[PDB]
Amino acid sequence: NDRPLWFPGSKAPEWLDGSLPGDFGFDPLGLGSDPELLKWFVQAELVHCRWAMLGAAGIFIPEALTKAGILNTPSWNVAGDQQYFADPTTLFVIELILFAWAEGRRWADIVNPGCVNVDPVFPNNKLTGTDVGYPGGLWFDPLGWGQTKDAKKLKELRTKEIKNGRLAMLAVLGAVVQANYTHTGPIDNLLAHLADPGHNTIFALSNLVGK
Amino acid sequence: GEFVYPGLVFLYIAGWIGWVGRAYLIDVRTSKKPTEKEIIIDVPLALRIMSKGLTWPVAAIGELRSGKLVEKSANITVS
Amino acid sequence: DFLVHHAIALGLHTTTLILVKGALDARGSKLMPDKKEFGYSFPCDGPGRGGTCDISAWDAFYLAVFWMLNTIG
Amino acid sequence: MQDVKTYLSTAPVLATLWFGFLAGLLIEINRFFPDALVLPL
Amino acid sequence: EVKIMVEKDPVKTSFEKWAKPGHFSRTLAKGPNTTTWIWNLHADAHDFDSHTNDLEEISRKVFSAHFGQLAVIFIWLSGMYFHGARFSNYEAWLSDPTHIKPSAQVVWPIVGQKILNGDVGGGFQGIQITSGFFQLWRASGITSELQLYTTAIGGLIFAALMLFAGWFHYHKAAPKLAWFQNVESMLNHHLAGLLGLGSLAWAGHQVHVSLPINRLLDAGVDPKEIPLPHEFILNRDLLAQLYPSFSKGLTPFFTLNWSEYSDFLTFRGGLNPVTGGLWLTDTAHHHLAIAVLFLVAGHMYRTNFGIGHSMKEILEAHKGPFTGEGHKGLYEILTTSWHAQLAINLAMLGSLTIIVAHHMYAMPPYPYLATDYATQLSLFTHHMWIGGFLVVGAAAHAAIFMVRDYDPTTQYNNLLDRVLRHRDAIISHLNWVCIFLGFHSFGLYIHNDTMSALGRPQDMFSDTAIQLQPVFAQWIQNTHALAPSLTAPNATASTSLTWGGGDLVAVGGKVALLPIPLGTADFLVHHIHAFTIHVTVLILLKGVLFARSSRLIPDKANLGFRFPCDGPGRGGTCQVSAWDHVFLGLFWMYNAISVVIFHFSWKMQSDVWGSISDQGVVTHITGGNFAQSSITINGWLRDFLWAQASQVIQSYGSSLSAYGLLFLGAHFVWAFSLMFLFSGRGYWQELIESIVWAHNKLKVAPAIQPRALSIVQGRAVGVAHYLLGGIATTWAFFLARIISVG
Amino acid sequence: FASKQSLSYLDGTLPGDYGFDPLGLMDPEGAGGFIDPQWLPYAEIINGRFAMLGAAGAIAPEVLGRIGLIPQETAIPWFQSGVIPPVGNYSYWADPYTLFVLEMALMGFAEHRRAQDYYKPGSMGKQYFLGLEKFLGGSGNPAYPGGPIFNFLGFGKNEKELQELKVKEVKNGRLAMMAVLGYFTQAIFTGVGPFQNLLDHLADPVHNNVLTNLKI
Ligand SMILES: CCCCCCCCCCCCCCCC(=O)OC[C@H](COP(=O)(O)OC[C@@H](O)CO)OC(=O)CCCCCCCCCCCCCCC
Ligand SMILES: CC(/C=C/C=C(C)/C=C/[C@@]12O[C@]1(C)C[C@@H](O)CC2(C)C)=C\C=C\C=C(C)\C=C\C=C(C)\C=C\[C@@]12O[C@]1(C)C[C@@H](O)CC2(C)C
Ligand SMILES: CC(/C=C/C=C(C)/C=C/[C@@]12O[C@]1(C)C[C@@H](O)CC2(C)C)=C\C=C\C=C(C)\C=C\C=C(C)\C=C\[C@@]12O[C@]1(C)C[C@@H](O)CC2(C)C
Ligand SMILES: CCCCCCCCCCCCO[C@H]1O[C@H](CO)[C@@H](O[C@H]2O[C@H](CO)[C@@H](O)[C@H](O)[C@H]2O)[C@H](O)[C@H]1O
Ligand code: SF4
Repeated sequence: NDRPLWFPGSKAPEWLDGSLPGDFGFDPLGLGSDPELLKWFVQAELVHCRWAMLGAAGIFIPEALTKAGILNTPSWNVAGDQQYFADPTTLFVIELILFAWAEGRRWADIVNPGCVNVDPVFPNNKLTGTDVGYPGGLWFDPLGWGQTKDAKKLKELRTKEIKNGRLAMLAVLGAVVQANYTHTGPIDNLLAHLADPGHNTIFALSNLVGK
Repeated sequence: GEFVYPGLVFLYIAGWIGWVGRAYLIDVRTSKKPTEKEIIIDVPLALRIMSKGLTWPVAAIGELRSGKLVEKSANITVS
Repeated sequence: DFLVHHAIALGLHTTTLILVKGALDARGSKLMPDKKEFGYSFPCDGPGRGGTCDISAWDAFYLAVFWMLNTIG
Repeated sequence: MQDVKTYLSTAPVLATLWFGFLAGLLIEINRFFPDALVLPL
Repeated sequence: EVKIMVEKDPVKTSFEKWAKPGHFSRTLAKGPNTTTWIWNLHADAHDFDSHTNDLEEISRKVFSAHFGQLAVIFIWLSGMYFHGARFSNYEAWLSDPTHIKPSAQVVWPIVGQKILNGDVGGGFQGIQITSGFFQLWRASGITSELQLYTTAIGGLIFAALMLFAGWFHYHKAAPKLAWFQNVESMLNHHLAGLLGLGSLAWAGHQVHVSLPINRLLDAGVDPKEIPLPHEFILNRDLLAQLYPSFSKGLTPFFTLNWSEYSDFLTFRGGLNPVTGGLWLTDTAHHHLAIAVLFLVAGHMYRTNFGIGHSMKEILEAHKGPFTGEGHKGLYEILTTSWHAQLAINLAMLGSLTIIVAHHMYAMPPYPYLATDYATQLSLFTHHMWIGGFLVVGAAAHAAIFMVRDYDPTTQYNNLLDRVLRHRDAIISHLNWVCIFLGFHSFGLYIHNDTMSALGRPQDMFSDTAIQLQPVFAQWIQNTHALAPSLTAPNATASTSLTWGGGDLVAVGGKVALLPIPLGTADFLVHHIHAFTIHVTVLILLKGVLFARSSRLIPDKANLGFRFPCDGPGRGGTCQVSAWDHVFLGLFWMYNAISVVIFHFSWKMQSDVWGSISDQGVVTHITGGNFAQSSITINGWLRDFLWAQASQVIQSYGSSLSAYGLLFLGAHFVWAFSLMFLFSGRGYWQELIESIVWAHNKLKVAPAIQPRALSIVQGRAVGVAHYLLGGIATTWAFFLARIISVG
Repeated sequence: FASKQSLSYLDGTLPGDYGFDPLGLMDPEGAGGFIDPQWLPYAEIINGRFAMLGAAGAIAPEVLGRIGLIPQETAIPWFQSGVIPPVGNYSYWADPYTLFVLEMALMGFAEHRRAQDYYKPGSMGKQYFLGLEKFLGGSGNPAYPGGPIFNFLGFGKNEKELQELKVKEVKNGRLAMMAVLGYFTQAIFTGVGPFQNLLDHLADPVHNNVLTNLKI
């Protein structure tokens, strides 16, 4: 199977045969050698990707709107220390209680596929997803996309999500590191790079012999 | 609080560790090669046994009364 | 005084352990089931079966004398 | 990866991990609850 | 003949064998049945020649393991440099070397550990260190934490490089056996490159960096105001301001006008009056001369280019009428067995380390090191212990070679065979020497004790009573003190201040060095040293010579190198193996080194170290009581152990409490070793039988059958815990005392 | 045909082969690692081509400044352009470390591709590059890729002219390697540009040689 690789001319590892979406044969350390760990890691990557997409949107779009003056949200770094309707610990406990149920259903489906597909209260709901990680149904798929029957058209959309989500993870890590290293918002960092690309960079802050 | 309460807490913890160790040994004893599991620990089975140790006093009294705690035919030397 | 009487109890029970182990296992053990044929005092039973240094009951006496001296000290 | 998991289950490695976790837990407890001589409860 | 020979991809890189604990051994690979398997696994791990029979695999494993040890050493050096860059008061110490105590370790506040963070000075709290890294860094010219951090990063990079090199040369490109046997090429490359080029590079660093920076520091310039090292290279005007001969460039070097460089390449003895250390210009001329000598020496042995000496012919040529075939057959032994090379190298390295200790206290090479008494004592004791351990290991691995790799076919009438044929005479004469030395020295001590107890001090072997002067040592001292006038006229002062002639060097109100008088007590103590050393040599040499056979056991070489006994027959044959001879030599080496370090500590505290005040009056730490109180065993017991242990036993509640804690713990561990040393295996096996019955009664017996430790393992555990306890006791005692009074 | 012994493995098929190998580095008996006989000629050619570029580019700006083509603000010696800031520095549109990062990115693409073609000869012309993978399939010898880009004029159409061109390339490359070493050493000893050194040796040949410059 000749598909594009992360490293042209190299050989795809045996455990990566190109079935999974976003499979460019990237596994230098061989962490996906064990098939069961491979399935666990597929699920972990999907979850980290979706969480990172949500986080990247919620980090970058509010800052852009604040910079444009449309909104007045604080910086994402300081939003933890703001005055909300309740003490955070209470909000954290509520969060833990709700994700207990959600994560428990997801965990039960990962461990034993096809075992939590029916609504426990009204038994006539019945999520209509057939793959682990893609619940389908009405709650998680109202518009019917992703339930199509076309071959390699599902792989296309799944690769789309996989790639926008990997980019989101890299972007979120970048936002965190940039906030820690240069004490300013990400949009100011972008405008600094755009103002003077040659000199406004990571080397601008440090003091080096050459410059 | 000087002696009795910490003593009870220690007795609970030590009984927990001893009971789960004994349970793991008993479960490993019937295996293809018990010594291999004796040096290389079966982590999932060990975790299951370790988690089941919360109610160790009840299980201990249960096996004491059920007659499955002690042995009667053991190796001895020339008396 | 509490701590010292407890150390003394340790010494007494340990010396008793050594001496009683020597007396009861004098006629034989798993490592050498026919010790009674070799008398009270003999050096060893050779390096076979893993090594049998200090195997007789005389050697238990020998070991317990050190613990007696330590306890009385 | 199966061989790595088997190696990580050996007695010295598991003992190191377990005792490191236990020592960390005790150290943190003594950091937040220091100088504890008698049990208040 | 000499060429690069390697094999491509010999061993595949995988984690499969990491899950097979005993893969390297054909008997251990089957798994454990008793608890003896674990000890056998951890005991046979790095004994490569017992696994396979071909020299190629052994050589490759040795090469890769040496790469690994190099990587570990690089990690250690990087750690020292980083911990000095971030957790030290090195800059404050640089400002005031004579009042700030060096410190590079800081403890966390958890369980009362706060008390260990002492007030070392410079607005800093931490553990005072005695490794002497501050003095070495100052001599190197380091004046900031940035340089130390850069060195730490470089050390980490080098550790990674060594790890990669080890992996490469084992798992990817392994050299062949013919590559390792190029001893002529190995000696040429190592002796020329590693030694001469390294010494030349260090001489270059000294001349171009260390001389100006230390010159400015000694003048009195504040460390923050001194220009950086590259400013003396980019701007030679500054270096010519300090040493004017740099203004001539390299023209005097190539025109052979070497006398022009006499202002920074000097030959002067003694110490710098400001810092109490050796002049760095002498260190420059001497690392340069060493570089030249080693570079000349490294072009001696024959290689692909015809010229040179051949070691085999040289060895086969030197033989005479007393020794039969002479040195014939040694080349094959030394190019065939790793153990013979290990024995020779261990012996030489241990002797060299002892020489390092002596020369380093006598001629302190670093600034402000002589007046830091704790550092001097620590360095001397440490490298002396290291040398003792290495010289014992030499005998151990020589006996291993004799048991395993010896071949009587190759050795017919050479030196080895003729040594093995007159061994009874050697051992007998050496036994007589040991007895004679022991009597006529320790009996002198006991005679002194008895005379002192009887109230007859006029019958003692003391300076005031019957005298025993060391006339030979006194003559050597006087001769070496008068060298700068007759036999080494170009020297300014003598090699060291310890010789009889000379004066006093004082730095910050403390004596750096001073002439060391030798009297009756010194005579007694060196002859004690001779006794202990000849006895240790007797034990180890008897072990090596009788390793293959004797009259008692004609076939000892069949039983192996490390076996417990050969049964209770023939009266009893316990400890007839060379391993047990090493086991006893370890105890006697401990005895010898302990006496040596006690002699050094007492003599220095009593006659050299001290405080000097106005008008040049010297007060010593113990007030010169070594000459009178060291001639008796009671004198030692009272005036050294009882008097000088007051600091370690009173250190509770201060920053020195850890030393008292470890003092007690070391006495404890030393006592604990006696239960392994004095007992036997059968008792513990029977006790374990009873305990196993107890565990069986509750269905909780282990699958791996518990077993008592083997006889050899019992001996090894006993000796290891014994040595650890004794050495740690001495460590805590010395450090507490010298940190308190130094 | 020159220099030292005919080592019995340097038969003469290689361009520039004269049997010069005193240390026997290219003996194929034990030939693992980077001392493989198939790697050393390629490495010689690569440091040689880079040395040709380096020598030409380190001597060009000073000569152009002396003639007058380029502004005298850019006629600085090679070591006063930014390689060694302690010696001399020039201000470009970016600081030298951003320039280094960009250079490492571009050279990383080029060099990792060239390496993959060396190790996997047929590759780099199979996967989809941005349309240029068609011209990037090196034909045969890794050191001589050719094609519509690397040889876009069509030299060496016949075998013999190609042999002459290969020999010429090897000699100019070795000469430039020695020239670059000379640039380094003369910069250390004299502190001026190589062209100034040439003019100094030409003006007073007897008093302006290495023996005079022993004092710096
Ligand atoms: C960073 C410095 C370097 C670190 C280690 C790098 C190791 C790289 C791979 C080494 C083996 C090379 C040969 C592969 C081949 C090999 O080893 O044996 C081959 C074997 C093949 O197993 P399969 O079941 O795939 O195939 C069996 C066949 O019979 C049929 O296909 O196993 C593998 O392929 C696993 C490879 C990775 C094994 C290690 C995985 C984990 C490594 C990292 C552990 C730490 C992770 C930390 C994460 C934070
Ligand atoms: C980078 C990352 C992981 C990177 C992993 C890599 C590269 C692994 C590489 C390899 O393993 C492979 C593939 C194969 C192996 O053989 C080799 C290696 C090389 C080992 C995860 C990021 C993961 C990033 C995640 C999950 C981000 C989540 C963000 C959230 C939830 C944000 C929430 C908020 O920002 C809002 C929205 C606004 C405010 O409320 C504030 C908060 C609360 C902060
Ligand atoms: C690559 C190279 C030079 C590259 C230079 C570059 C890119 C320069 C770039 C720049 O300058 C510019 C343009 C402009 C500046 O502003 C900036 C920089 C960036 C500075 C030189 C290689 C130089 C390589 C050299 C000199 C190699 C010498 C090898 C010898 C002599 C070998 C001899 C033998 O190996 C044989 C043949 C056979 C064996 O058996 C025996 C022995 C004797 C071992
Ligand atoms: C193995 C080599 C490792 C180190 C590599 C880098 C070496 C750098 C040092 C070599 C330069 C020697 O420097 C020495 O001569 C220089 C001239 O040549 C002098 O430089 C002086 O004259 C130069 C012109 O020639 C001027 O541009 C300088 O401003 C002036 O300071 C230095 O004042 C002197 O210190
Ligand atoms: S070593 Fe032990 S078993 Fe061997 S003879 Fe001596 S006492 Fe007996």
